[PDB]
Amino acid sequence: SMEQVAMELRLTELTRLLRSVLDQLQDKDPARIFAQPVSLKEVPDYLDHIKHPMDFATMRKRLEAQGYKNLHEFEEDFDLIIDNCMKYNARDTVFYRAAVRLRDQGGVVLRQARREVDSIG
Repeated sequence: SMEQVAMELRLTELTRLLRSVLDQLQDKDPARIFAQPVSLKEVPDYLDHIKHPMDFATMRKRLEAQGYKNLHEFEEDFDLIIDNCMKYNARDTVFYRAAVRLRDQGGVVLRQARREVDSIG
């Protein structure tokens, strides 16, 4: 149908905007701490601690399959990155501190993303 096409064009354009958001958030991680999945070879107990692991490569795979329907879904995954790290790692660690800085800096990007998503529809 023509409606299915219009809906698909909307999803494609959301995917475009989320790709730019993802790039901007990942620039706030210049140490690449959050770039890839926590290795279960190197942290064999990880899944005993963290039930829903997340990282920027995993988000990018979902995004490119157009697997984010709305901004809320994308934000859920970004918050997982931060929240997983802040539980597994202690406050005095470079990991925890990276997550705090990513959260604080990402907030700004996500605030305007939400306005754009609502604005463009």
